[PDB]
Parts: sequence; C-alpha cells; structure tokens
Amino acid sequence: FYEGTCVYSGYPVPRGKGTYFVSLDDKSSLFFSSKYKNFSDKKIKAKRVKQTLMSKQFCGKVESV
Amino acid sequence: SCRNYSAPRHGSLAYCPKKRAKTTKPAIKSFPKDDASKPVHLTGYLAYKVGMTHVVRLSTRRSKTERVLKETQKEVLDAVTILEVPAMRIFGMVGYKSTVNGLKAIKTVYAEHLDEQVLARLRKRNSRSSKLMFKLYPQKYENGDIKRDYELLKRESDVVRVLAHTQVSKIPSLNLKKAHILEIQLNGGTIEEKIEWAIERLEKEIPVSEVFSQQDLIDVIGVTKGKGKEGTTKRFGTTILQHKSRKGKRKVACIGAWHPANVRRTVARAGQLGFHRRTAQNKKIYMMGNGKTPFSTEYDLTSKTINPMGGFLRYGNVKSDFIMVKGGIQGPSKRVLALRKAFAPSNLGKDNEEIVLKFVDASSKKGYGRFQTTEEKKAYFGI
Amino acid sequence: PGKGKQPLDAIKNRYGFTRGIQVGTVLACADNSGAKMLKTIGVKGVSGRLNRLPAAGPGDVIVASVVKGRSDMRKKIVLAVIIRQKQMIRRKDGVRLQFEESAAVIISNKGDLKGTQISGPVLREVCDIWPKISSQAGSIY
RNA sequence: CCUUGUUGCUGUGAAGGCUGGCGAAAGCCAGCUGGAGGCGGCAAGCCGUAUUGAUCUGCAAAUCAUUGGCGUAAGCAGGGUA
RNA sequence: GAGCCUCUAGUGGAUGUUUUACACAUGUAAGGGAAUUCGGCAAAAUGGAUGCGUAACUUCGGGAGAAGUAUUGGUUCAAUUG
RNA sequence: CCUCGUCAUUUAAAUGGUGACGCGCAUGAAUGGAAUGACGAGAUUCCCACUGUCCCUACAUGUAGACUAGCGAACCCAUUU
RNA sequence: UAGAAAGCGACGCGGCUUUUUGAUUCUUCGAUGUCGGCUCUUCCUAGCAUGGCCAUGCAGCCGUGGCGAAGUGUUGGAUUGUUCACCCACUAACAGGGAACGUGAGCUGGGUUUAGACCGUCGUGAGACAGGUUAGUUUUAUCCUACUGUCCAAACAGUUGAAGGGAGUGUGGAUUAGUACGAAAGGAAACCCACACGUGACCUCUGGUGCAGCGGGUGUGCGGAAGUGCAACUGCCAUGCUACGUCUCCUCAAGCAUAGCUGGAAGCCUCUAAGCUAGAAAUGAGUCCUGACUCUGGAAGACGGCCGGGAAGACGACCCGUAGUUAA
Repeated sequence: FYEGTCVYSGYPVPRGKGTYFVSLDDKSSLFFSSKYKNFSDKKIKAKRVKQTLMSKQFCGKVESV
Repeated sequence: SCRNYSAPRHGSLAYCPKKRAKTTKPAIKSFPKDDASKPVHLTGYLAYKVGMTHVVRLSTRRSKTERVLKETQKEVLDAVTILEVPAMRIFGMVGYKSTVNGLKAIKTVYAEHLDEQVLARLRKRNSRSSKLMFKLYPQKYENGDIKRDYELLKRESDVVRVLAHTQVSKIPSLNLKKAHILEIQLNGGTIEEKIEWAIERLEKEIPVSEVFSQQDLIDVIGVTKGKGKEGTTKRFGTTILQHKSRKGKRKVACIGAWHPANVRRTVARAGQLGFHRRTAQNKKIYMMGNGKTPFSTEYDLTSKTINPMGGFLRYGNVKSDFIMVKGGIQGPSKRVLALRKAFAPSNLGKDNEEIVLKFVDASSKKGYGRFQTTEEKKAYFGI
Repeated sequence: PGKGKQPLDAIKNRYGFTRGIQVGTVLACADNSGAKMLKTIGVKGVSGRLNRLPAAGPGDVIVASVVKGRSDMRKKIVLAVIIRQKQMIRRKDGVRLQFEESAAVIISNKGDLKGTQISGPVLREVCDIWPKISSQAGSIY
C-alpha cells in the first residue's frame, strides 16, 4: 500500500507518512518530507538535486517513459 | 484571604509519596475471583517489551440511533506494541491458608530435576559458586517425604499457586543468565483437582496459548522509565514564574501560610521522577503469532514476518511467540512485564468490538523507512 | 445554549483537530458578502480555564468584528464558520493536510449563509456537518 | 592667574569668485570653484541613561558586562601660584 | 592608528571525574502575534554604498538620510571615469 | 473640590488620549500671558513593521554547582527544641 | 383576580456573626519589613451550577419558595496602582468568605511615606497642605526544626497485608417526537455516539531541537592544489528527549432528606412508639499507589570489594557480565 507519489522528488510515499499541501489556486499536492517542500518554496529546480528520481530520469541514469 | 480566582490542583495525590520502585520485576499481587463452576486454569504470565509499530484496521462502529441506511465501512490507523512470550516451565507449588491476618503459606514443594537457569537465581554472583544448591533434596522422593507433603497441602489449604520460570537463554539480547520466577494462581474446580492438575505438569512447558487468545482484554503490570531527580515544573506540572524574577523561575513561589507553622504534604517539591510501578487495565489483544512464521491479511497478499527491516533498534529479531496490543506500554525495550486476566469485564463499546486487520507496517525504525522488504529495495536501486 | 446577544440556534458536533485560530487572530473572509477581514473576539462552546486563550479549529463558530469591508458593515459583531486553517490536521484514517491561508464564512443565527459564493478550497469534514457549504465551495479536499 | 601638552576618517555645502543664458533696465536662472559652523555619523578619549542585569562573607568601604550621551570645542589634562 | 586575521618582540596553572536539580552567560522554535505587564521592560526587526522619488509647517536657514522603492558575488570583455 | 463633569471622536468594551464647552473650590499678563519652527538618554496616547512578553513550554552549548586530591574561614550562640 | 399566611408582611419585639467601620490602650519603640498584583496549597457554608426530593397562583416549556448535602466546578478581556466599581465576549454557572486584612532571607515595585524640582491656595517670612505633578539603591541560610526524595536499621529466593493516601467531572448531538400536554401558540422524559477540562503513561506517525555525521560560502594564515586553524555564518540530518502528537478513566454494601408498608397508644385513625421496603455527584469497601509485625524454602560455605557495562543514577543504591553467541 502507498499514499501516492511525491510531486517534487518523484519518490513513492509509504502509507501513513508524508503530507498534502493545498494552495489557494485550488490544487492539492503530495510531498515526501519537509525537505522537499522547502526546496519548492525556495525555487530550487528538482533536476539539479541529483539524488531525486526526477533528476536521475532527466539525466538518463534511469530508464523512463 | 481567599485566593482571587479558582483553578484545579497540580497532579494527583493518589500517587504520593512518589518514591522509586524497589526492584525491576513485578509480582501480580491481586488475582480475579475463583469460581468452582469452571475447569482448572492459570491466570497470568511473564513477557518482554520489544518495541512499537502501526497497523490499519477496518471498522463499522456508529451510533445505534444513526438513521443512515448504508453499512458504512471505514479504515482506521492505530499504534501497537509487540511483546515476546517464550514458554514458561513449571517447577513447584505452594499452598496457603486463610487466617485473621490474611493468607499465609503452609509449604512449598519442588520438582525432582531443576534447570541451571533457575538455580542461577539463587546465587548472587554467577561465576563464583560451588554449585551445591539443591543436591540433597532428591532423597525426599525416596523417603516418601513428598507423599506426606502432598497430603498436608491437600488436607489444609484455601488457595494453591504454581511456581514458573522463564527460559532466558532463548533471548540472547538480554545478556542474562538467571531466569525470572513468578508465582501464578489456579482458578476453577476444588483443591484436590487443582493439586492433581499441578502434579501432572511439574517439569513441563506451558505455551502462552493456554492462557490467552485473540480479542481478549488483559491487564499489564510494569515499572515505568526512569528520569532521575527533577524539579516541580516537570514532576507536578506547575507554571513558570514571571520573566524578570531573581532567584529562579522554575519553582513554586509560596509553599504555605504562617499557620500551621509547618509545610504540608500536599505542596509540590523537587525529587525522584519515574521508575514506579503502574498497572494498565483492559488492554486488547489484536494479534498472536510466531517470530519466524510469515503471515498475510485478506488484502495484503505479501507474506512477511513481524520483524521490520534491520530489526527493532536495540533488540534485533523476534524468534519466539508474540502478542500485539493496542497503544503504549510501561518501560523501555528489554524490561520484564507481568500479564494478568482482566479483573472484571468491561461495558464500554470501544472495548467489546471486533478487529479486522488489512495492513501491518514493517519498514525500518532507523531513519525514514521507505520500503517494506529487501526485494523492494533491490528493485528500486539497480541490480 | 442560546444566551446574550447574537445567540446560535443550530449546534453541531465538534471534531477533535488541532486548534490553530485563537482570540486576537485576524483572518480573511472567503464569501462575497462584502466583508474582507475579520478579527476574532470569542469562540462558541468554550468554558475556559485560568490563563488560557480560547481557540478553534475547522467547523467551529467564532464571534468576530469586521475590520475591513464596505462601510455599512464595519465595526459590527458577526458569526462565522472556519473552513480552512494553516496549522496541520490529522484525519482518523491517518492522512495529514495543510492549507496555504486560513479563512471563514459568515452565517445567520439560524445557520443560513450570508453570501452565495465561496472562494477557494474547503475541508471535506466541514461539508459533512454544514451541508449548505457543499453547494457553493470552490473545491473539496 | 602664569607656563605647557592633546584634532585622525567621513557627510552637508554659508560668504566670496568664474563661465553660459534671459532682460530696456534693475537683477533673475543654470553648471562649476571655494570651504564657514559652541552643525550631523564615527575613532582615541571624556562621561554615566537603561537592564531597577551580575556582585552584595565582593576583584572593589562604589567595581564588571551589554546598552547609551558628547566627541573642530562656554572640550579634556600635567606642573608652578592664589 | 574601527572590528576580524598574520610578521617582529613577548607570554600562562587548586587534580581528577561526562558531570542530577536550581542558577548565570548565550543559541533555536509549529500555529497565533502584545492576548503579557503599571508600562513593549527585555529581545527581535532596520542597517554600508549607488540611483530614482520625497509632505505639513517654518524665524526661509531648515524639516531631510523625511517617508516610499530598486540594485550589489564570481568570470571574460569593451570604454576610460561616466 | 464636587468629579470617573457633559457632548463628539478613537475600541467589541475607554477611571485613558485628542477635539469642543465654561460663574474658573482656588486661570491670567516681565510674581510675565498667548500661538509656532529647529533641538531633547525629559513626561504622555495611537498606528505600521517585528518578535518566547504571553498562550505553553520544549531541546541544546559554555561556566559554576554534586562526587574526589591539596589548602582552609566567618556571622551567630541561656539552650534541653 | 377569591382569600391573613402560593408568594408577600407595615407598626413593633428577640437573637447570632466578626467578613465593614468605630470604641478602648492589655502585649511589642537595644525594630515582629507597611497597599495591590503574580505563584501555590488547604479550610468554612449562610448552596451560584451539577445529583436526590417537598410545596406552588405546578397544563407543557421557563420559573419561584423550602430540605439532606461542601465530592467536582466557578473563565478570557477594555479604562484604572488599586481592593472596589463599570462595560464587552464566552459559559452548566461565571456564589460569598477565612488562614499574622495567608504568602517580600518567594518575586515585583505601579500607589503611599526621606533628601531635587513645578503649579494652585494659605503665611510679612523661614515654610505648610489624607490638594494635583514628575525623578527617586529592595542585603544575608553554610545552624535547629518542618517538608521532598536517598541509604542503613532488615543475608539470599518467593510472598503476606496492619495502617496511611486516593479520581474522574461536565457539556452537546441523535432517538423517543413535532409525541404526551394544550383553544391555539408552543412543547418535555433512559440506553448509544462526539467533544472539552482534569489524571497516568508512551514515541509507531507528525511538529520542534541539532550534541555524533555529511555538505556550502565570506575575510585572513600554513609557496600552489589537496588536507586544514581562527572569526564566526549557513543547508540537511541518525539515536535520544519532548507536545503542537498517540493511548487512558467502574462496581458493590450500608443508608440522608423524603415518599411508603404493617401497627398500638386512643375499639376509629395514623410512615413510629417496636419492626420492615425503596432511596443522593454524599459515606465505607474492592479494582489503583505505599508496605509494620510476620510466614514458607535451600545449603559448609556464603557474601562484599576490585575489573568491565547500562535499560539505572547527584553520591550511595538498582539491573547485569568476567574464558564466553565475551570484548576489540
């Protein structure tokens, strides 16, 4: 069982962990931890954070769609 | 003059004086009422605290008067504690007699062969002994002293209890070579039946499945975590004083009036906190199982043991039988606890409901645990 | 129970969430009635203990005064329902939520809404105990 | 009262001066030069507002920390004399 | 001749123990933001230089750094103080 | 003095602040009277920003403190408490 | 609305209290720190809410007068140095008091009440004024006793229970039900579920903290790079600790006020004179914490130090290990 997939990191989230953040734009979004939520606020682009699943796919280190 | 505004007291006087417990192992001091109408059964056991995890269960509990047509079912997430319970071994019995001064012990009778683990409790320092402990007692079997002893117990007794020890050698993480010994009461039938039932079982092993089953309510007796000497702010919960005060803010400001000219026992003072005996009533058994047989739910079709990835932090892996119970339990990992059948049955609706599990969490307790098995980790990373 | 000025006739069950909004808090108004900012002066249902400030969560009814809005409406006392909150909440299923900004919506003594449209997202649990809010909210979470 | 010692860095830009424009005149407007003041921000120093802070069998029969006021001058100081 | 870091030249002892509570010098804090208290006391916030833009009143000197806003590192070039 | 004077404004709420009014217990003209600018570590009220002052406390650092070696006092004292 | 007495009760008369202010001067002038607030505990009842009842000018809803009862509650703010007062908001309700006008080697220092200075009124003046205004140093426990924990009196293993402590309180929703009851308008009465305050524990989750660990930049040192000192800044974060997180909290017996049964005195009557029944958040027990004197058992050796650890800790004490799934 999973809670979902983290918006910023790309990481799958275990049941009973993480949090949803809801913006006034009306969108609901899931984050793995406080670490990656804060990186969003500070406008760090995910592709530069080299341990993320997003970054690894973009570089072609991991096979993706 | 009367004080300006009303407020409640700080802390409960039901637990004063709050002194330190004498030793770490508790005796069950009170047992539920006997009933001659039922078969002979045991009333308690010993267990070791492993650690905590969480589960998801299905529920359908709602007000009987709620007008909603549909049989609504809902997921609930709950925290649980795991206890390890290897089989205890029976090694003797005691009879008691009722007097104007309460119960008094008449005689104690021991098995012919006793184990190294139990003899080790009788000496103080383990590695320095001549081991001439019980070596002359076996003659009493030849002499018929045992047969005279049983006669006296059977003739003159009101209450009968067995002596049992735990097999510490099965739990290596304890670093312990002396067994723990507990006296457990027998309820049901007559004195004669109780004595015969006991005699049949000296030297043998009783599994936990004799005493308890799933969904049962039980009482847990233990000693809490220790916290050393502490001030009034933490020991009794009193408020911190004004920020600009000299001579300290973390204290009770006024400790009495002029008369009486002494301090009352009801005022808060600094001292020992933690390491006290406490009993938790009516906790419910969610599951019973074994540390090395995998299990599954109707919904989670993975097959896994209770052990999380990397084990419980300062314990490792469960190997013997285990019980799982709702909520938190006294003391740190590795402490001994006493389990008892509930003293009286509960009327509350939250207690008497069924339990149906759909998921149990097995992720790592060190750091953020993000996989349920080694197969998932090997699949997420390469190769 | 209905006592004093501005009594409430339509009592409902509380949920036990954390209480992010307390006396002194200024918060936005989400409806189209013409108020813009509300200043919290009291909470319904609070019996109080020494030294503690009264506090509320989603679903609770607050007493407030109108500190920004149209001229006819300012410096008057009004009732409102809390629809979202910036402090974190835990559902009984174990899910946790957090919104970007807190807000409330104005009601009558009988529990009827003052306006006709509500800006932005609203918490699901509120729509379970205040059914009229479901009709005119932006999105439900 | 007599004889001596002690002004480093910066801001603002008075009087006086030179060009260019406007005006019938009188004298108005720009840009630059010049460097006044018990005039501003600071340093070395001199002082003593707050914390009713520390200390109160003190380091000390009046001290210490942070925070403050003035610092191109009815400013601070040694010796001789009344 | 500020604070911070170095060269020349000069420098130091009531012993061991990881050491509860309460202190005295300091750090950080979800949501709320003076509700605290006689009283925002204490703390936080603002901060240098460059440009844009600056009110009432006034003894016409001032107010004025009014207020309010934007920019600032490394590298490689043009141009010569912009 | 009566007095927390009356009316307006500031707050949800004003023994406070500012604006008006005046038979003023007992205002008033170098015993100096009245209206402003620039300047106060002077007294007082409000707004914006800001915050552990507070709701409601939690965790961590240095130095003392506990225990130990060497050195080694005083206030006070009819005392049986 | 009839009517002394549902509720009131003129004109008169008898008491109790010490929480108001007087009256008096017995104790202290080789010194008993003086108003208010903050903090914290206990007691009283003349009962505001919450529980059981009786009367009614008690239809129902809301009330009003009385009885046994002190277990649990009685709040957040604006002006003011205030106790007091007066308003706003919430509430089941926002009752009234005592303990050297409780509480300064517990704090604070706004008021009053030393020495500076302004104003008004009084005085020829020096000066006065329970008139107004502003600035004005809060010392010391290391003694005895109390109180809170700690060891010994009490070898080791298993227990017993004398006596002392004590804990859960309240609100709402749904259903009965738009029912009974009332001309109508209006409008009640268990069980179950949600919550708040209080109590005791716990870290699986989520916040917080950053001592161990990994990274980044500014000024200046070790010829450069690499490894790094000092001034200190900064992003993440194990274990642990913590609340803004999670779990927790009823059952008997004897009986108060009352309302009843049988029943004489007193052939009738009658709750009482003997006897019996129902009876409160109150009382006494159990479940919960502390643990006096005891009781049962094993064996010619036992136990303490020294050495090494922690789940325990101020120091002692407690839990453990020493030729082994021992340590490095």
